[PDB]
Amino acid sequence: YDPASLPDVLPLYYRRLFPFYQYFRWLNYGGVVKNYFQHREFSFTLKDDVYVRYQSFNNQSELEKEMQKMCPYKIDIGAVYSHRPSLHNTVKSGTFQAQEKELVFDIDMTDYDDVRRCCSSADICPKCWTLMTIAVRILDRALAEDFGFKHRLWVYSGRRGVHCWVCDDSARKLSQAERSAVAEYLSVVKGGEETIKKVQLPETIHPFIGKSLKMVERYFEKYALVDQDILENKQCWDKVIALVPEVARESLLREFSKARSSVERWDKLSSCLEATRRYSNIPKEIMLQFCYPRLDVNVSKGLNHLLKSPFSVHPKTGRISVPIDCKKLDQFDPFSVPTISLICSELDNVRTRDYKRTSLAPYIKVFEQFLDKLDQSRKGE
Amino acid sequence: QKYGSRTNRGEVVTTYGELQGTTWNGGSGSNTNVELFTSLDEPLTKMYKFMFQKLMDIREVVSIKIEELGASLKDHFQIDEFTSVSLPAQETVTVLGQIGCDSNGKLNSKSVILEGDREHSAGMQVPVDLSELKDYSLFPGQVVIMEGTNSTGRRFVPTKLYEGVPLPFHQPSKEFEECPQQMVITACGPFTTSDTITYDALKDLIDIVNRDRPDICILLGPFLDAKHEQIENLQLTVTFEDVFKRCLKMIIEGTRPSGCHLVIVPSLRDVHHDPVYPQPPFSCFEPAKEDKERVHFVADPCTLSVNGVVIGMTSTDLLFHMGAEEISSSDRFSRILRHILTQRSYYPLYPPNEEINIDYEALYSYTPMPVTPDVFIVPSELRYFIKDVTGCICINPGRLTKGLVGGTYARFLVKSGAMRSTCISAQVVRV
Amino acid sequence: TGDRKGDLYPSSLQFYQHPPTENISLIEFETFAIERLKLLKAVENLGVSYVKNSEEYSKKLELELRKLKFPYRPLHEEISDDVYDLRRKDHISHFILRLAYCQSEDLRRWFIQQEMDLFKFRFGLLTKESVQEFLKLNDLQYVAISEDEKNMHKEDLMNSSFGLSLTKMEDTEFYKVPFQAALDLVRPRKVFLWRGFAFIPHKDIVSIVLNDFRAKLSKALALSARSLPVVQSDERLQPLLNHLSHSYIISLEQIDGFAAKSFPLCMRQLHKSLRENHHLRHGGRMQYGLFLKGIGLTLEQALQFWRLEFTKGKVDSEKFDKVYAYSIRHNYGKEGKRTDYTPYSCMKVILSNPPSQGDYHGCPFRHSDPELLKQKLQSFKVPSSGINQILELVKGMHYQLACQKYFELTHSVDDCGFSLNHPNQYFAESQKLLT
DNA sequence: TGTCGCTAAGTTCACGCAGTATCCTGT
Ligand SMILES: Nc1nc2c(ncn2[C@H]2C[C@H](O)[C@@H](COP(=O)(O)OP(=O)(O)OP(=O)(O)O)O2)c(=O)[nH]1
Ligand code: SF4
Ligand SMILES: [Mg+2]
Ligand SMILES: [Zn+2]
Repeated sequence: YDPASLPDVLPLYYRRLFPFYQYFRWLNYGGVVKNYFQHREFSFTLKDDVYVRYQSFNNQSELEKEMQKMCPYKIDIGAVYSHRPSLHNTVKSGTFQAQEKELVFDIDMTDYDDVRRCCSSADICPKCWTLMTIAVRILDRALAEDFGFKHRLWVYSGRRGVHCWVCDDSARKLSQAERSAVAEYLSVVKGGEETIKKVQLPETIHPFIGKSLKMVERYFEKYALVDQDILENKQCWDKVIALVPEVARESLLREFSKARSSVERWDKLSSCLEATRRYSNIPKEIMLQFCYPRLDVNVSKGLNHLLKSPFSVHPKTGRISVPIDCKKLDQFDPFSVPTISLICSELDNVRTRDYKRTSLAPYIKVFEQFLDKLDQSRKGE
Repeated sequence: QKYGSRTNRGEVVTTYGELQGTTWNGGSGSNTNVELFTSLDEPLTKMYKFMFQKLMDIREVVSIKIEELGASLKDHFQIDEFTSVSLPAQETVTVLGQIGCDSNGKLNSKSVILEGDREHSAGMQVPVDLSELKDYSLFPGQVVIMEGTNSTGRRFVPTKLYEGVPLPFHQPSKEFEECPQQMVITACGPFTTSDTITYDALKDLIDIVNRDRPDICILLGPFLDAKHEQIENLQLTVTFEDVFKRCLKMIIEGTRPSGCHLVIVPSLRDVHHDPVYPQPPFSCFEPAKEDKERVHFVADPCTLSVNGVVIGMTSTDLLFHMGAEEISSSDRFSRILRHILTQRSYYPLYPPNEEINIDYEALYSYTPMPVTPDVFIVPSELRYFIKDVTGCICINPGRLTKGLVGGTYARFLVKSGAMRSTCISAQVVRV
Repeated sequence: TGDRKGDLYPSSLQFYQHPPTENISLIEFETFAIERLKLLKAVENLGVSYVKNSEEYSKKLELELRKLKFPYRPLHEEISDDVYDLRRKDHISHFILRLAYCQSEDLRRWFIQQEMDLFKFRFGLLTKESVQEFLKLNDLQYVAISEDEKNMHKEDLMNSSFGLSLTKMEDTEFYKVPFQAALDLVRPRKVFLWRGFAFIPHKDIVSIVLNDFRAKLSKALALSARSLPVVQSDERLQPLLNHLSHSYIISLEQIDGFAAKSFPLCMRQLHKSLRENHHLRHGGRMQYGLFLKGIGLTLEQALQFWRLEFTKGKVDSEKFDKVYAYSIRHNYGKEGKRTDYTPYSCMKVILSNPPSQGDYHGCPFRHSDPELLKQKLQSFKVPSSGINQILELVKGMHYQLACQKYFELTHSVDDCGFSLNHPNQYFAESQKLLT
């Protein structure tokens, strides 16, 4: 993909591929609340990194128009305000307030850098994507069981991670404090680059942590012991040794000198820890420190946060921010995600059904199913 | 001693109307209906918080009094426009105002000032020159309309003083057409001799009531005089409330045989009651269940309806208060009574006399005369009288006790629709 | 229910929502006010001295409640007349104290704190039955999970509540609450969440109740402060309510620096005038001397300062020792009645001797014309918006709020955080922020 | 019921005017 080719393709996509009808269905939420779509904030990033916010639109036609006119490189969705953002200058000071917004989570592979060995920075590979695969299951289950949020849209971020939009009416009316509470409840791996032991579970395992460890276990052997090989050599297993009390460290080292496979080393570590009881949760702390999602509480706390819009185009990879089907999560491949260049090649190879002829169709289908569920909830209620 | 040995007992000192027999008899309050005159304004029947008068409120009350009376008089006289009192007037102009004295002394013909209302004069005053007025009768607080000129802008010269306009009499309903004539015995305090606290005159009057069986007995205060020599020098061995309670028990229980409706009016000289005018009714005595329908604790002043006959009454010595201030060009009491009736207030004097405490909001609310009463009871230290002023029978029964010697009471007969002769006969009699 | 009782006082504890409507006597008013002031002061003292969960705290608070005859224990007998009386006391006294404790933010906070403490104690003395009764009468509608559902989530509940034993857990019943109300519990993961509801045991509940109470009470106090002008006109209740809170039941050189920064505008003006003319009339002398006593200036230090300042006014030093030395000694409670006179409060300064020509005492916000105050604020480099806000507050007769805004602007703090009711309080807060 | 006049020094008190000293207010 040639990023110099981005300015050539962006218009066509925004003209014949961007799913505006479903997009308006989403952000309009069945028209129940008046001025809901009209008070939504958008922000655009144009060529040469020119940023504009407090953009609002009257209806789908105005949005389609101004978007096709501007051809933005980035589209971010923001809060629904007390008035129309376009007229925020006209609103008396203090009377312009963000009132409702989806509850959103951003999981970014870059935040896992201190604990992955295959890639670094913005590089991803099939060996590390399983971490995202874990996160979506660990988090989404909580959101479906502990909090009872029923309408959850998971979206690929385009490069390094995934976003989650929780759109239940209750989740859209949550205050800042309630959002911060939700984020802290879901958050376990606490600390920066200056801390080595980032998980310190108490004697009692809270049911949520038990279910997160149960989800982790299913994948741990493949991710950590086979793929990541977190015990390949001394430079790496020194870390895991650094994560357990010194008392057994020596006892482990000799054992790790006689083990040929990291699965064997994990068995040995588990046996040694079991023999050594307050430390019976130490293996769980290691698993969490290598597998549990990291959440930027600043992303989810603030109501006025602008997050990458679904079906955006990644300025560098060119991939489309496509929704991820929860059931088919295990089959999701971030490298097969349609790029803008591929879908423009597909478009120029054959009115409201043009996208069905591209590789974008199944993802718009997943989005349509999610919107159908939202409509059913709006009606039934 | 002197009172007990008097020889003129029962003497009729004054008479008016149809001649009656030497003995008067009543219906014992059998076919009698006594109530408070039902007018637009509610009557004073309970205590009102006082001792808090804002000068602005007094100003407003006085101004609205002048304005309202002037509006009624303007409608009656078909006057076109009122002019500001203070402004100069080279030609004749009509001015509405109230009379007053330029100094603190008693009013005289050379000390008269006219103060206008807020609406037409911004409350400004002007001296008055009575040289060109041939006939006049003025007292302070009197609302007047005058035609005059002010050539110097500093001295108003009246040329005409418009006469007063009394309120219309009451047009009784036919509900009381078949009721008989009613007998009313009215007496005013003090009820005890200057040197005694035994209420001998009251006992004699109660005996008279039981003997004659009147239909109504109107007793006006004081009942425990503040000026009584025993009261002032603190020689009483019992509380004021106890003496007053004993007096009221004597009155009510002693009148049981007569079955006579008692109307008790307080006085500003009642040492045991709230010293404020208009005075609220007495509230420290609860009549027995057998006397509740007979006793009426009314306010000062009171307008009573007795089978359609409207009786106005006040304990305040209006005639003494206004006689000290009224100035005339050339009967003085008749003039003062006509002034009271035409001003349509039971106390039109402003500033009041030194012996009366006036709450001006209550005065505004409870001193307007609803109509011109058929009978007007005005006890006074002045001599007793029965006068006919503009068709109203004004009765001054004197006071039951005059110092050490016995005083007088009055008895009159009232029937609605008689002949306007609502007062058949009236007599001032000695105790 | 003897003569004039009713169902107006169902339960002992109440949220104090409905104001009383009765006609009480002045003696009853005063007795109730003073009694509840004693109760609240006892609560504050015991809270400072002891830990609120301590048994000593409970014993002493019960003793005080018994001594002052306030409702503290339930009675499963009926609404006895005596009990009714006590409850009536509580209900009226509370609102009276509201009228007393709504004038200044400081006072408000104090009141709220004491009230909350008392409420907590009383809740701690409620039997489960009574507790539920209360939770119903106020439409709090806190239940309650079924036994079958409890067995369904037995293990989850066991692992949710800290330090809960199997059998002891079997002996306990939980409540289902929306998670938006259990923020403080969910945030550290100390209560199980299932399908948007938290399962909260019977120790923590008081917390939620208290939260609700506090919200309500704060709102009420605001409203009361908004309805103050109607009460100030009642002289009978002014001496009490305005003063209930006060009812019996350093180097010389650095002074200038404080004058630059720490001194409130009143003291700044007084110091400027003193240094301009090296002489202050009696009122200025009294005010500034009391303030310098408050900051900590000792008798010797103050004597030296006043001597040095006045000697420059072209007067004999011995004249100073002859005349002003006695005044100084008296100001420090050294002679005469020998009383440690307290420094003037801003309220006194506002209501103290009215300054005239040639005077500089008093509160500038109250005794300075709006143009003069604007000029002075501009001189101090205050932002135009800040000056306008201060002027608006002054025009609103809330001079204390104007001084608080001054403090906020000068100290670069969004909120003062304290109810300024004493110039020495201003100086102490400034010193705390700076030093 | 009438009790002569005026003039003048002198005592005791009540106040200006100025000077000296001590004692105050608050929370
Ligand atoms: N009104 C009045 N005047 C008197 C009285 N005593 C003295 N005077 C006056 C008026 C006498 O003309 C004048 C003379 O007083 P004197 O004591 O020297 O006596 P007088 O000269 O009358 O006679 P004399 O010196 O004895 O030859 O004093 C008095 O008692 N009453
Ligand atoms: S509010 Fe108090 S500290 Fe501030 S200027 Fe006025 S008197 Fe001084
Ligand atoms: Mg001096
Ligand atoms: Zn990788």
